[PDB]
Amino acid sequence: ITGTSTVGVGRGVLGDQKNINTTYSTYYYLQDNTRGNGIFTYDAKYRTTLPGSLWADADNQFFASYDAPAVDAHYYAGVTYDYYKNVHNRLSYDGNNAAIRSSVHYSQGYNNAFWNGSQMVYGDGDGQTFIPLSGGIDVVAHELTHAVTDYTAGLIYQNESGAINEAISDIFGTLVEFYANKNPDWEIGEDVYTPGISGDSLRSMSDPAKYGDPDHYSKRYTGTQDNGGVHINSGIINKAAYLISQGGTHYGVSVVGIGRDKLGKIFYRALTQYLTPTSNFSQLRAAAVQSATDLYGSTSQEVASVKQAFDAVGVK
Ligand SMILES: CC(C)C[C@H](NC(=O)CNP(=O)(O)CNC(=O)OCc1ccccc1)C(=O)O
Ligand SMILES: [Ca+2]
Ligand SMILES: [Ca+2]
Ligand SMILES: [Ca+2]
Ligand SMILES: [Ca+2]
Ligand SMILES: [Xe]
Ligand SMILES: [Xe]
Ligand SMILES: [Zn+2]
Repeated sequence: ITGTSTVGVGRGVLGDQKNINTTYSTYYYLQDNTRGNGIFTYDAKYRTTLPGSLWADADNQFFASYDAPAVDAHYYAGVTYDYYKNVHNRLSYDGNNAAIRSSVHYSQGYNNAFWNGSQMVYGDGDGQTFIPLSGGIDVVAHELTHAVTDYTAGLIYQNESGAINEAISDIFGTLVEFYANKNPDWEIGEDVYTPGISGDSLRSMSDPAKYGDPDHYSKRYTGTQDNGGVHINSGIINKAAYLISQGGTHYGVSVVGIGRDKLGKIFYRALTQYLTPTSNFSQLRAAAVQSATDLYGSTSQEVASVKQAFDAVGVK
């Protein structure tokens, strides 16, 4: 909408207060004009018609329970935009400052979030498996990273290319969580998953097997559920990424860690310069090796560590 840029205040899903960029024109809208061509947050009103209505508020104060998922979707989209701009010199998901749109309160009791090809969509959860999913910065960044992938490598959402697609979203969701530096970890979704159970998460990158996902290519899922295991076999790549960053010895193979920032550089370059819609895990290894070679040199520790990490998870 046309209006003037303002700054509202509210509380997110976890009860934390934060400032949000809004736009005033009769109402205060969840429209942040400070980033690219805008970040826009919509109310789906418990329905499944998208996007719903641009979120309007009479007073620029967002402290109602119903407001909390919108506050967090809007704020964490901003943090994710900032990560990609400041760390990778990428302007929004298309590289040309495309407007970022999100809808919250999608459906009833909806235990998921997704990128629908055009926008982010967040359920509120059923209150037992999940609380509103925009409360997780890693979840928001995971979703927005799907848009980045779709505009770049284009990894088809099935089988190995789809597991790479998933792992890229988990990797960058985690890197955004570290960038914001509030309770960061290598787990996925811990802030919104299972409010009655402490210490769990949807997936673990450091130990995928903790939540039943493979940590070695010999344990890959080969069936048809979950689009050929895209959220299952992602564990193999998530583990490789974790090892590249943090190091470790896994199935007897030792990996010298190089840190999160270099992990992010290598995988961002692989995603945007080398991967294609049909890339498989072996091709991802090659893309990551080449990316590290471009950035750090063929004799570098960084290249050696990428090779060790893929060796450790059985990907040649
Ligand atoms: C219990 C769940 C939260 C676990 C998992 N989801 C995630 O980890 C995050 N959402 P996501 O990975 O973005 C879904 N996304 C998904 O399933 O893609 C299908 C699609 C294709 C094209 C258009 C619209 C939707 C799942 O779906 O099994
Ligand atoms: Ca209000
Ligand atoms: Ca965390
Ligand atoms: Ca996390
Ligand atoms: Ca939990
Ligand atoms: Xe982005
Ligand atoms: Xe997620
Ligand atoms: Zn995903």
